[PDB]
Amino acid sequence: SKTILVKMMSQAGTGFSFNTKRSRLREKLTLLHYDPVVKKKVLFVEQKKIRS
Amino acid sequence: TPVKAGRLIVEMGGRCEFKEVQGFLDLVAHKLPFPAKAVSRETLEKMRKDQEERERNNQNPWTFERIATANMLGIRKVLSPYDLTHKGRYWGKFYTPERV
Amino acid sequence: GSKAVTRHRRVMHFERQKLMAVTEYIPPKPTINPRCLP
Amino acid sequence: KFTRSRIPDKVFQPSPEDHEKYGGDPQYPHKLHIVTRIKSTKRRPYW
Amino acid sequence: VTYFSSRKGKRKTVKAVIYRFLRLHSGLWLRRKAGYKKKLWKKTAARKRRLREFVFCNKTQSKLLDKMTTSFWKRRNWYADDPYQKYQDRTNLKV
Amino acid sequence: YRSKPTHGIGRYKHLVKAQVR
Amino acid sequence: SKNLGGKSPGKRFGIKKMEGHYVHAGNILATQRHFRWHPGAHVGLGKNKCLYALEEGVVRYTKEVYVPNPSNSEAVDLVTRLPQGAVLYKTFVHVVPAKPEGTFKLVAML
Amino acid sequence: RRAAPLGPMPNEDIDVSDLERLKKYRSFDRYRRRAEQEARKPHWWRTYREHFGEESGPKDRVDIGLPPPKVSRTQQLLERKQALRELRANVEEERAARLQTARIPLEAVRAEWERTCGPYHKQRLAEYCGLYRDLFHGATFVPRVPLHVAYAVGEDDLMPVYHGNEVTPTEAAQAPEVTYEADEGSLWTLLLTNLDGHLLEPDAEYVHWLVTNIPGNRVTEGQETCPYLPPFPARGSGFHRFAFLLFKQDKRIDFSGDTRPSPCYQLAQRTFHTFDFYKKHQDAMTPAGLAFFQCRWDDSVTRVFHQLLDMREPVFEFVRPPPYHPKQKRFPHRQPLRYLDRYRDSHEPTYGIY
RNA sequence: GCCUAACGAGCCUGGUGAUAGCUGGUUGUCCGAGAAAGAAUUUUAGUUCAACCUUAAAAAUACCCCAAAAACCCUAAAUUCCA
RNA sequence: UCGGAGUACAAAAAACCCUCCGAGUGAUUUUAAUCUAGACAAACCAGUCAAAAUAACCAUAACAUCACUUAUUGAUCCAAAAUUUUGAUCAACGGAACAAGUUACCCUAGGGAUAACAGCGCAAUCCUGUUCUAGAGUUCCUAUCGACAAUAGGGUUUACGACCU
Ligand SMILES: Nc1nc2c(ncn2[C@@H]2O[C@H](COP(=O)(O)O)[C@@H](O)[C@H]2O)c(=O)[nH]1
Ligand SMILES: [Mg+2]
Ligand SMILES: [Mg+2]
Ligand SMILES: [Mg+2]
Ligand SMILES: [Mg+2]
Ligand SMILES: [Mg+2]
Ligand SMILES: [Mg+2]
Ligand SMILES: [Mg+2]
Ligand SMILES: [Mg+2]
Ligand SMILES: [Mg+2]
Ligand SMILES: [Mg+2]
Ligand SMILES: [Mg+2]
Ligand SMILES: [Mg+2]
Ligand SMILES: [Mg+2]
Ligand SMILES: [Mg+2]
Ligand SMILES: [Mg+2]
Ligand SMILES: [Mg+2]
Ligand SMILES: [Mg+2]
Ligand SMILES: [Mg+2]
Ligand SMILES: [Mg+2]
Ligand SMILES: [Mg+2]
Ligand SMILES: [Mg+2]
Ligand SMILES: [Mg+2]
Ligand SMILES: [Mg+2]
Ligand SMILES: [Mg+2]
Ligand SMILES: [Mg+2]
Ligand SMILES: [Mg+2]
Ligand SMILES: [Mg+2]
Ligand SMILES: [Mg+2]
Repeated sequence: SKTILVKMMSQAGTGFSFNTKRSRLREKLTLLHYDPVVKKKVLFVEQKKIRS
Repeated sequence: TPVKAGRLIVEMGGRCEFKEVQGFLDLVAHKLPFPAKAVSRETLEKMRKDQEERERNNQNPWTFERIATANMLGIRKVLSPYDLTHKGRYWGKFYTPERV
Repeated sequence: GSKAVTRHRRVMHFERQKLMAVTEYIPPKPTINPRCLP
Repeated sequence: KFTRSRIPDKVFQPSPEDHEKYGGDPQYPHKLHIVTRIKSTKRRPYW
Repeated sequence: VTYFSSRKGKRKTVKAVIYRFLRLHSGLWLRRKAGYKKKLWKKTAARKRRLREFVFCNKTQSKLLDKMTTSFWKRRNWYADDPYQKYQDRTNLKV
Repeated sequence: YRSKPTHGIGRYKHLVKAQVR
Repeated sequence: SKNLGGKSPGKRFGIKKMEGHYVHAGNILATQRHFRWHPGAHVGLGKNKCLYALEEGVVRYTKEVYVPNPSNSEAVDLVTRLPQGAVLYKTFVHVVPAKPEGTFKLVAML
Repeated sequence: RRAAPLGPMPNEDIDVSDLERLKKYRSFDRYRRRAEQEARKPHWWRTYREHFGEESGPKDRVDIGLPPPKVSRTQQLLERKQALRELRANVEEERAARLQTARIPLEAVRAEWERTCGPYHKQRLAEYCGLYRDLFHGATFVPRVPLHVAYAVGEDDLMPVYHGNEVTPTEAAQAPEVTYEADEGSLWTLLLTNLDGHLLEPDAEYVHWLVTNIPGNRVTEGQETCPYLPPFPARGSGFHRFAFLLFKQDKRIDFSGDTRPSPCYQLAQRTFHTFDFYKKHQDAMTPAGLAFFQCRWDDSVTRVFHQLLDMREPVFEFVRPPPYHPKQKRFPHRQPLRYLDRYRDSHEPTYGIY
């Protein structure tokens, strides 16, 4: 089994991209992270795939 | 199997005397690698209290215990740390009972 | 360099040989022989 | 490993014959040492 | 390091010094931590902060940089809005 | 420590065991 | 040959500060692999089980009783299996405070 | 190397062999009880109690107080037993205990507490707050008699003073009332003192009130020695402790050296040593009553300072020590750029020759 | 194989004072102090650091070090740190 | 290359083509922020902790957890992303951006720092002596031998060492 590296972008309108390992057979990921420019609890979605 | 000095190997019992048992056990004890003897209870206690009376009837004031434990003349540079326990009677695998 | 325990008797340092020689056992020797005492 | 040597306190307990042998006073200890080196520090440890 | 050049006969400098190092006027040399742009997803936040921190150079490295650096870069500089202008001088040094 | 008189004050494994005719 | 990977340097785990040493806030008093010295008063715990002084003062080493966290299942099970005369004893590192918390100074008389 | 222990091991009493026959506790609460019982014993090794300030450990407490009341133990036990049997005899008590709905008269509980164990509890509060340490040092007393202090704010508002309370000087600007039960056969002395708040001397205390030769309960009819003065703490240092002490005296004693004048606003005159004052008249007075309260700064302190004592009011501040820094190195290795900011004197650019 | 007495590729000149971690050599007198290896490295025939050592210069504590203290099944000679 | 245990028995350190286990990642949600005292460790590069101070949420709410938890990993430069990130059995794992065999046709600089011959150390192997009798010898240990074992000596062979050339 292999993992994939996915870039997560903010839904608060501000550009912030952070990378997360996620399992390949799983669906598209959506998490609750912290944005240091909004200082709020921000929903993040999977946007792009970078590294296998 | 490792065997130290003073370890009993074969222990025999019965209703007869020591003499024939010693007579056929000296041939066994001779063929062993370490030096060995055919001993009885009385013979073992005889040589042990003989060692004690020789040790307390030392005539010279200087002994291995007094020199090594007190570190006389810096002898610990030559002696081993095990020699504080061995008291000079043991050197390697060799044990000399005449040492005191 | 030899091991701590060998079979070739492990010939000693000369100061230790002097130590063994000065600390040999000497027996008590009585003044008059008890056999040809009365 | 050759290291320093601990000396037990039983060695420095004097017998009553030692004072008669070496001319010491059993009651009053003496005040000052005369110390004179006999041997060499070569072939002896750095401490 | 070219100690005597063939054109001018002067002592040259190595541009690999300038392209990653900063010299303060106290003799201290400033540099970045190694690997601060490599594999950020794998490292912790404290390790990321530690790699993002600026660091100083010790005696042997500072003397090596001073030996490989010509005397142009050791001059006193007064830039407009320089962030390191406050850090140029040394104070309260009791040695 | 070994040389201290307070050696073995933390000994507990001899009191709990965890490892018919 | 058959055995590989036996080369690894030491992690320098051990005792740093003794009893009687004067430390400040943040000084690592000891680092350890498993729990050998436990933190006591004014001694913090980092996630790599290192013991660091929380207040400025003198380090002490002490033997007291071990009353573990009830959320720690293996520890409370070890408590349950002890006989009635037995109590756990462990060692602890403390920092007695030297400086006071603060002083009162006259700043203005009105 | 092995050394011999100096005394018994903790776990050497129980037998290692035959572990199944030894009874086990299966309760973490049982271990908590056993460990808190074990931690209070004076072990021969180094302990937390030795290092972290047990305040000299065992102390021979000199008792300077009234005799305890002699109550017949067997009669007390039998009347308590009969009251308990008549209490369990009722069925409505069982109903109120079962259905989780029962109330107690806390005023009567407070009254019986004040009669029974209130003296010992107030003694341990005074020991905790250090009333004995800064007044009589190692000497201690049991506050045997009940004592009530109250401050009249207005028409109906009455603010009590119990042990360890907290009263603002706006409530305490006026003279309080003092209530205690006594027959007309004894003489009393009431003394309100401020233990902390002396400006020049750290070992001395202030008198805020003193009345002597009190006939029984009636405080007002007693002869007035020192006038009442409102509480004046500092603005910075808060929570000064003010203690009311009541002494029982046998003879009628008059003071010519302790007499204070009518206005008496001089803090040089208002300088007290309760230790030496009790040393002067140990044979007459025995301390029986005590009630003390904490007191912080408010706006009413300012008028007491300015109008009454003719003061410029001192203002203090809680100043922490400066943070520790090591010796500055000429070449710091692997250190941030802000390392120079720790040793920079002021955040102002200074130019020596330019 | 032979190509003017040496041919796995002639000889001469120039680059050329080719470059060698490899070998050899290194020239007057006297005095002071004086070093045997931890880390990397196409690196173990060498370098670059640290620990030591030399010449100057600032200071103030340095060795030796009684207690007390440094782990949990068993463990020696003994180590650390400190008046 | 990295980690665990013994070697390295009690602070640290500590090597071998020494003896044994592993690692080049999985599972889950608790998706794990910014700043800054003081420290451990270390040649350098790296690595580790971290109180106080801000913001997030119980409205005074910062350790991601488990699998022995320890190892689970790679430096500049350069490429692609573009606003902030990523890229190597660069595994010879402090890493040359990309390079194999053979030379008995060989050459040079050196090395006894390093092998083949001899010499030397040791006696595993080899060869001699003796101690012991179980057993062979129709009886019968020792006429002739003599299993399992012991002890001493020689330096003839093959090694092992790498000390003079
Ligand atoms: N992928 C990669 N290649 C690098 C890196 N640094 C230098 N290079 C070089 O960049 C080149 C990449 O071109 P490629 O060989 O992939 O066509 C190679 O010569 C490689 O050695 C790096 O960090 N990553
Ligand atoms: Mg034999
Ligand atoms: Mg050797
Ligand atoms: Mg290891
Ligand atoms: Mg190593
Ligand atoms: Mg009773
Ligand atoms: Mg020719
Ligand atoms: Mg040349
Ligand atoms: Mg070389
Ligand atoms: Mg000289
Ligand atoms: Mg150097
Ligand atoms: Mg000691
Ligand atoms: Mg010292
Ligand atoms: Mg250090
Ligand atoms: Mg915090
Ligand atoms: Mg390489
Ligand atoms: Mg390498
Ligand atoms: Mg490394
Ligand atoms: Mg041929
Ligand atoms: Mg040649
Ligand atoms: Mg050779
Ligand atoms: Mg060599
Ligand atoms: Mg040689
Ligand atoms: Mg020959
Ligand atoms: Mg040969
Ligand atoms: Mg030869
Ligand atoms: Mg050999
Ligand atoms: Mg031989
Ligand atoms: Mg036969």
